[PDB]
Amino acid sequence: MEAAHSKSTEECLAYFGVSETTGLTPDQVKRHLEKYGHNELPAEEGKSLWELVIEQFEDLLVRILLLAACISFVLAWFEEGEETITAFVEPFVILLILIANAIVGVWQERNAENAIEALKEYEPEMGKVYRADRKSVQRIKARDIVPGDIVEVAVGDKVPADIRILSIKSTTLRVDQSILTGESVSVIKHTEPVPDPRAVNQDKKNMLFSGTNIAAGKALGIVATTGVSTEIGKIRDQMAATEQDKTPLQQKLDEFGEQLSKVISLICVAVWLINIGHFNDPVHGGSWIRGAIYYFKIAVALAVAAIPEGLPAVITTCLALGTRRMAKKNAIVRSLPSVETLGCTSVICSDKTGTLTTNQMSVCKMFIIDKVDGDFCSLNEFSITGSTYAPEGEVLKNDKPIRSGQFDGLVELATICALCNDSSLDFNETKGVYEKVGEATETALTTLVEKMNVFNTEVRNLSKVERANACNSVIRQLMKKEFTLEFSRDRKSMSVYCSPAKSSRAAVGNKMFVKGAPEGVIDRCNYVRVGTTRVPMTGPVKEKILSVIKEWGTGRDTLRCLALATRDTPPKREEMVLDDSSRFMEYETDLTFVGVVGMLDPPRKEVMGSIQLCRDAGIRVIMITGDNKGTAIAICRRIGIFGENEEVADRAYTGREFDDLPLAEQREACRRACCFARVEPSHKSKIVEYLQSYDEITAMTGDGVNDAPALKKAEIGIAMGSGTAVAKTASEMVLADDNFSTIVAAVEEGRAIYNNMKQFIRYLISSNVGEVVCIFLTAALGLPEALIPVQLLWVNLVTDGLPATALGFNPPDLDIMDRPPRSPKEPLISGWLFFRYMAIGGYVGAATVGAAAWWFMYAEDGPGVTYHQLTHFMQCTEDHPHFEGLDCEIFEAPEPMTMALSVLVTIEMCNALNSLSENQSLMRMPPWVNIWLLGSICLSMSLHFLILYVDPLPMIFKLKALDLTQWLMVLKISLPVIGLDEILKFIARNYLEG
Ligand SMILES: Nc1ncnc2c1ncn2[C@@H]1O[C@H](COP(=O)(O)OP(=O)(O)CP(=O)(O)O)[C@@H](O)[C@H]1O
Ligand SMILES: [Ca+2]
Ligand SMILES: [Ca+2]
Ligand SMILES: [Ca+2]
Ligand SMILES: [K+]
Repeated sequence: MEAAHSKSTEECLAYFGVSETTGLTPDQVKRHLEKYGHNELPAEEGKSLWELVIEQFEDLLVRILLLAACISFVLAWFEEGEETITAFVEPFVILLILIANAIVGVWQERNAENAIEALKEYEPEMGKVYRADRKSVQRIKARDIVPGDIVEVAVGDKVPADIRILSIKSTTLRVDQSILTGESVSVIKHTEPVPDPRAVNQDKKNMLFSGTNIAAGKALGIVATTGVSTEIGKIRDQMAATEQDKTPLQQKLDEFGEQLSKVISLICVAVWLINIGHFNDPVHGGSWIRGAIYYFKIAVALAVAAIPEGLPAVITTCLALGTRRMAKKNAIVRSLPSVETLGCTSVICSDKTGTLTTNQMSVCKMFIIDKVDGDFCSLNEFSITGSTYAPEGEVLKNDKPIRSGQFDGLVELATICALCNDSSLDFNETKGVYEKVGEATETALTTLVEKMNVFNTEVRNLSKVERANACNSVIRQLMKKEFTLEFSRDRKSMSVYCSPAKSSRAAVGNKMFVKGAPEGVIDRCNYVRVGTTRVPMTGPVKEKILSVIKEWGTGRDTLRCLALATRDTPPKREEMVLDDSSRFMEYETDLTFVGVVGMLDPPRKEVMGSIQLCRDAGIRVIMITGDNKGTAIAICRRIGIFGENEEVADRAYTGREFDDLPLAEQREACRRACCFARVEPSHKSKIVEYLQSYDEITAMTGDGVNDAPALKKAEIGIAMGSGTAVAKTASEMVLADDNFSTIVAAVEEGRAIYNNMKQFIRYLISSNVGEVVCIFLTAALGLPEALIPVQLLWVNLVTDGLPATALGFNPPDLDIMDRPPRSPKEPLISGWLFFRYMAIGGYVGAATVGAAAWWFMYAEDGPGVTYHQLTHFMQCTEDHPHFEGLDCEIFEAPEPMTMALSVLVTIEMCNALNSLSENQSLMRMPPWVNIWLLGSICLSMSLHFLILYVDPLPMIFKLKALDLTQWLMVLKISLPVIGLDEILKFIARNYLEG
């Protein structure tokens, strides 16, 4: 623990007793661990309490059913309701369905949190340190960092601990501290003390805070605090729920449920008025109150029955489920809406290097000049074996291994690769593999240098740890690096200013060593080095060099290329201003060309496939990269973005060609082109923005800081697990896998969630419309009543709970990934689907009324009132308007009513079987494609049998039905509802639209 941004850099080193360049000793690390513990927060636990989660009773349609239960609990406390205990049952036929859905949602939520926590904890965060046991920097688990050690951070990195800055290697250091300070744009740092002890974080301009991101630059620091003492460590618990709101589709279904309240309300108030007449009837003594209280109970029960009380939970669930499924594919969802949004994406923009490609670079080819004689220019080309970062391989010329030191050009070439380089190698002792520290492109040069061994340095007798940077160090010992002009994407090159080492010859000349995109670099060369010699750049020499670059980048290896140059006579340091990055290009002029290196960088295995799937799902894939256009077009071909011969003259563009276009033309180019190359970070963002101007849902995939703006602009930003912390911070999803296949899976999951939300609604609407159609069909046709308040509450508990919820576990449709993407502003409910809600709701309305009627008429066990119903119910007591007074009251027989109640349950459970797929037949999508549904159905049917046959219960709900023959008819009236939808599905299937 050091308490000061306010002590000097010397004082900090001395406090911890550390040598700035070596780092802590093994024993020091031992002590510091003991005294300071591991660099991690304890928390890591809790989050949502079991009870906290349970409270999604907080919704809308749930509060309605909630209150409804209150009243049925209060109407019951007044000793009445119609039948004593039957009124205390009511409040529980209501809560039960709420409790069921609550349990499911809670369970889904728990499993989700878990799966995610599993995936997040999987891959250990690493840091870079200099420690006394190793000359070059090394990577260690971030939790093993202690106060006192020398840490290295560079553009892209998450700052691993609270660090006091020692040394800024770049000309500036910019940092993203939003997570801590709310400071929206990156901020500049220095290494000078900040006197004020009580200084607020924003003024700690010589400190790097754990959890912030290096936006730009490279720095060396010493760790002040770790773990909980960390600036962001103190503030973990605090903060009043920075957790946001809900998803578009969620607010949509929500809004939709909002207006269903209105309608159901009205239909209910209606039911009350429609029946304000039967208020005096003998059934409730005709009391001038007992009649309206009953029908008010009928309306309320009809309401609780009509309201899709489960809709809120099923969204929550399908969501928690998609997150869980994605977690299983090693995708981390940082933002809930991302799966649904991905669901209707029409365009996937994608970075090339490290995203479409593995970013495992190896220098496999190189050249320098050989002869220059007038229009004749010849190169010395070489090949290099070893594909990994291991310093193991050969330099081949003409199939014979050569001693690089033999060629003065290679000596210089390796010198440049070694000095103009912000990366290094670190040998992982446990994995037994050489790993990069820093950027792949640079590390590839490091391993190259080790392979070239141009000064014939003795390395055979070195450990694998030492062997990793041995020849590079040799070069470093030979030239002092005064300073570095950081790589920048406008100039697309990078520089180092160096002086001869021992200062023994303090004027044999200073040099700058330059490396960069070949086109820019070759343009700024005026000389060409030939061995130890120098001759002027000419057309022929340049054409030669460029064409071999073209050859390599377009050939079967699709080589990523770089030019290497030296500035033989650099400006005086004093004439050089380090303040403005924009003057670096001029400093990097009048160059001598030395050579080119060509890098191998294999495409990911799963990409070509994923793209085909996008193509099938109507999804466009665009490659966007800073790399040369040649290599980018070639790669696109290799992975299927472009055909192997496809003309691409106006389907591929460099940033410059794209800028040369009018705005209108740029927008258009984005609609046809699929390869954008040598484009800056601003270009990436613009392209995405253009796609969005066609009101399209755009995804962006990337890994590097040049991608963060586009990543933030897209609808869904997807970062690679292997990429920069900056790219991850700007994303909604992270592929911890680095597996590009997952993107397509996410799309499909998001497509499936929508479809499940759909069938759920279709089931509730078409069914509940039916129930309401019943109450109005009998009351209008002038029949005995079909149902009673509690009977209503029961078809509710049994047809609107788990059978509905279960549809959320529907399997994806057969063609789900073979249609195009749904426009996001598609009316939630199609014009045709509404007719389908009615055709079904109608059969349900008229099948449940026909059942009670059939009992009164065609039913043997029942009376034989025979067609016309004898017409009315004017009889009542003993023989009234005498039209065959053979039976007294019959109506008020539980039988006709229990009958309808059982066609209702049965026929609802029947057309939930229609809700496995929008338009697919039960033929291609059989009932057993969703087992969860079949279980729920059995649960309800069986629950319905209980109520009917367990002796005390039928009294509470109204007496039973002859197993043998009654059911035969219920089942005979109900089964057709499957036949009816199956005609409807066929209609919209055999004729297709949507
Ligand atoms: N460290 C470095 N020093 C010098 N030149 C570099 C460099 N890193 C990259 N370059 C060159 O600059 C060019 C532009 O880099 P930029 O980062 O925009 O793209 P990229 O091609 O490296 C990444 P991607 O394919 O994801 O877009 C690279 O293609 C390469 O030629
Ligand atoms: Ca309901
Ligand atoms: Ca990249
Ligand atoms: Ca229902
Ligand atoms: K975004």
